[PDB]
Amino acid sequence: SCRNYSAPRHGSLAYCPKKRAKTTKPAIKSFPKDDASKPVHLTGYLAYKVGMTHVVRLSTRRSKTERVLKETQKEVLDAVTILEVPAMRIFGMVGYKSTVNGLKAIKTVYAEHLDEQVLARLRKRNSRSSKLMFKLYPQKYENGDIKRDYELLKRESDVVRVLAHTQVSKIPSLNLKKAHILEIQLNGGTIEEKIEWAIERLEKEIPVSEVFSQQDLIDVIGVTKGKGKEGTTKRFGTTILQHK
Amino acid sequence: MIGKRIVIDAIGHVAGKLAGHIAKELMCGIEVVIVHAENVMFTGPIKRGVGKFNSHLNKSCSYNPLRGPFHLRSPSMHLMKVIKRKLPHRKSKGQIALKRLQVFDGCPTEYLSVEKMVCPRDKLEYTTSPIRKSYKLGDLMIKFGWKYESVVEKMNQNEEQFKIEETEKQKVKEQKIEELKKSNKFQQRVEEIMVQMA
Amino acid sequence: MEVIKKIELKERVCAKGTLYSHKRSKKNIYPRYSLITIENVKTREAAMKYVGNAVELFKPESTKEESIHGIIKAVHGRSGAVRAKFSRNISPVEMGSKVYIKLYKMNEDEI
Amino acid sequence: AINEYKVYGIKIDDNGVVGDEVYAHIVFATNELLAKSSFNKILKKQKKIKPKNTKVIKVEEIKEDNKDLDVKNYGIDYYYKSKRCDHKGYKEFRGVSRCHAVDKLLCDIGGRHSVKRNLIFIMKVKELTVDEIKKDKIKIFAMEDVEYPAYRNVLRSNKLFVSENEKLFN
Amino acid sequence: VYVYVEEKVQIPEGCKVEVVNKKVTVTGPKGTVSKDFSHIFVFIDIHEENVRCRLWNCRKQERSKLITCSKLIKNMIDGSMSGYFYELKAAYKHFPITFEIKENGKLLIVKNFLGQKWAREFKMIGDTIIKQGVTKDHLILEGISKEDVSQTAGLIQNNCLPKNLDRRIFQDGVYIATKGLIE
Amino acid sequence: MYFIKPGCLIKKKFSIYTSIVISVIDNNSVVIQSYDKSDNGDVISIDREVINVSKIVPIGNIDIKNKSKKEIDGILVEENRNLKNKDDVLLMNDFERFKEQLKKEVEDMVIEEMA
RNA sequence: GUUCUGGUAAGCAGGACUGGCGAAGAGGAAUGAACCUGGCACUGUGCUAAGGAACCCAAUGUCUGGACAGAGACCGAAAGAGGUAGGUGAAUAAAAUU
Repeated sequence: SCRNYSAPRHGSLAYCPKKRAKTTKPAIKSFPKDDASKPVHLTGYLAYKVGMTHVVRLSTRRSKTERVLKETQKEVLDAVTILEVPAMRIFGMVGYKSTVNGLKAIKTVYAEHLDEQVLARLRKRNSRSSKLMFKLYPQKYENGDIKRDYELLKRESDVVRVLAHTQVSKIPSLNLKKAHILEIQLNGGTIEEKIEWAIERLEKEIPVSEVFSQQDLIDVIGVTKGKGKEGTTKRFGTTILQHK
Repeated sequence: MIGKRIVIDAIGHVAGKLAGHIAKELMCGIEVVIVHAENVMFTGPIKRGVGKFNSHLNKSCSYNPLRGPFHLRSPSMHLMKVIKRKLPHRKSKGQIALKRLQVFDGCPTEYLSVEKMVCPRDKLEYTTSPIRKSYKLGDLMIKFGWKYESVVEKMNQNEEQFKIEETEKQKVKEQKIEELKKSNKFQQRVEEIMVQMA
Repeated sequence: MEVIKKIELKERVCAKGTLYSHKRSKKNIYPRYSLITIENVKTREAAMKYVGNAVELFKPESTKEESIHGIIKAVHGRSGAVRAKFSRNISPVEMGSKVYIKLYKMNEDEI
Repeated sequence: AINEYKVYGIKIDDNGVVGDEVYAHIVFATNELLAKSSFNKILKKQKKIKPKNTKVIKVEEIKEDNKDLDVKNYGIDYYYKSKRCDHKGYKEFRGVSRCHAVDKLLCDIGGRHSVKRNLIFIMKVKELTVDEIKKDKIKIFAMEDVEYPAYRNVLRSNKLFVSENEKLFN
Repeated sequence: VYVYVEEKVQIPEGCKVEVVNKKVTVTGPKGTVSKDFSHIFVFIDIHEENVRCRLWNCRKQERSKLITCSKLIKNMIDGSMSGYFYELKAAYKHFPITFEIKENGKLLIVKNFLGQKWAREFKMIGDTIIKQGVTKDHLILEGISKEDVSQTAGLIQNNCLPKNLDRRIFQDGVYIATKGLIE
Repeated sequence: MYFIKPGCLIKKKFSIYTSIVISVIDNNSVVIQSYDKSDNGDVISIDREVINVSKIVPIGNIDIKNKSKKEIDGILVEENRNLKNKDDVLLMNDFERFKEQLKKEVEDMVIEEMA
């Protein structure tokens, strides 16, 4: 038989199955469309959540059809979040090729000198290492392997991305000695221009002012607070049954 | 026979007719590679094809969609599933047979040089009347979310380059040898080697 | 290596065919007889000229016996396939395999 | 294939040759038994002699010559049984024999009206000259004015798979 | 079943025509047009200063397609010796319609239809160009291709009518007044 | 393109020798004079026959505006005089076949050194 | 299966005649107590039935007409127009047409 009265569903099926995220650090998985008509620029960055406060702003927004003569100005109180963004350092690049199975990576190329903070991500336990990690790679600069590598990237690639890490040693409250590593896409110009722009900047520091400015719209990707195992009343919002 | 391989150019064949011939070979031990899956032809208007495909997407497992049917959206994979159900795939003999088959949209670089076979009985211009409509599988599959059309257009342009280069490279050797072999300097040594084999 | 030589010797002198099924109806199988197709033989009239000829299945990876002998008994159907009998029953695992046709006749008792 | 036969027969009672008449019937059929069957059918419907009082004295086949396979025009008068009633009509055909003409009618009505061959009856077969032709269909072919090209392709070889660079059709 | 069907079109003094496969291409004073007949089963060729279509042993509905093919070819030839035109006329009982031509005659804007405050924008298909007529209420379209010209005119007529009003009281519109070849 | 009209020269399905069309019956059948040869001892035979058009391939035209059967037999025996059932390599004895093979095989060894 | 009586009917209730399943396997209708072929001790070689012959799956092709509807091969009524293939009977005709 049909149910007696109509009502909406509890919770959205767009988020089922609701399983736990695998690790706490997110990759940007989707990037805005490239346009060859513009200069070479970066498309993303990493940040740390500090906390919240509130502000008062002035406003003058009203219906275009509102017949009121006076240029009314009004105070509005708003809540805001603060994020800390120290400069990231560039340490390598990756090229990709388009196939019937999507984008696949061709080769990765690293800077001649790498920092202790970034090498620390490559080992599991910080305090127990022989530190023989990248010690043989610098020969590839002498041998011309680097110059052969750039040729292959420049010859056969559709998309180019840089590798950047964050300077965790500047934020002591994190209690963290391993940097976080992110792969960031370059839009604008041609493949050759993109590669030259990257090559000029390995080992250097890019400030956040390169990427974003005031009044801009941005997308924020993150992992939510954890709450453990929970019942249906809190997980999906269903009503509590009769008291007896 | 086990140990024989065959490469098929799929263009201009009617899908359900080629699939029957291919499936018989897989059961006899041949390894088959199909190339150009996006160019196979179906008969009738495209309008009818669209409705048959809509009725297929509607099918799903009621209690758990991750068990239910998987609706494949690539020309290569679609033609693979047409061949799959003309084999005994619920049993080991069919599962062995299936692993001998590969299907590609376009022509990959490892198969440009290899000589290629064709099936005259299944070509559209033999097996159907001229006065009725048809469509390509590549034309139907863009409407249900295939995303690699442009990648295949770029491949198709590399093939044309290779065809013109190889034909130009061949015609010169044909001319060279045929002009050479009329000469006395050639026809002399015929005798010089035969003196030692007669 | 004797196996590599024994193959080349056989390749130079025999016609080639493949094993594809036992004699069967829609429901039942008769594993005493097997069905073969021969390379370029494509009519029943063409196929009749092979009735009586010897056949051999050679299997080098075998630990027991390196080859099985048999004889072609009859034509089967209208497109040039044949029926044959061997000294032992052919396993379902051996379907799809290559068979050699030996260009001389033998008696049903010899196998 | 269809053939032409002529059957002859008399009446008998408890004693022989009870009438001095002999009856004849020309028929198109596949064999002699189908011919004899027709003779019995017509006798019982146009007279009233049932088989037990009949005897067939002769059956003969009728055959033409036409060593050069010359092509001729024929007109045929026929009827057939449908679900409603019996339908009469006339049609014209071309061929190398009366039997060749008759086999083409039987095929035609089966195609156009969904009738098995035993429900069709031939009344008359006549050979005609160019001035006699009534309907539109055959006149252009009779006046010798037709040429056309080939619409159907033809296979070159019996092999199932062939190399891409070979010639495939005709 | 028809035994034989033939249709013929004559190529005028200035014109030149070629046939590659089933694509037929035409050149002449006003420019070039081409059309592909690969979707019809027919045999097309050029013979003694004519374009010739043929079929043998065909059904009733196949010969209709042959004839249709022959009429389209004539329109291509005619359009190449002189182009076609279409004439539009604005009609109103209260609110005067006004027209703007932009982008060298590739864009038309309409304003004030039935007192509506929002504008409407229409784009010219293919070779076509839009021009002002004898009084402010008239527009003229001119082009090589009868298809492209007539399709454009139709789109304007079909959009510029009343909606959800009684059309025999509210008679305002933009109507196709005249059509033909240019002199 | 060729046409099916009296005097067209045709081949039949899976056959090497030419034959000729004599009369046209309807939009799908014709009367032909057909040539064939018994490989058992070179015994030829030519005879008339009714055939459907889906089994024949046109290749050319001749006159025969008016001729008798015996005349057209003459036309046909001249036309296909040059043709054969099989490549001679399969018909000759073993030693002759090997002698013919050597010529080709030696010629390659020359060309591969000379090129 | 062929027929009959009661009932709007029913895989409903109740009779008559000739074979079945009960107490009947085997091959075929994808599957099915009763339908098609056809009645069983135990082996070996040949041949046919019913039903099949692109592929699943042992064996498949040919000729002539129809038919375009995500139709049909599996499938509902009284009532009907449209498209196309043919028959017969009326006209008119300075190609034909109704």
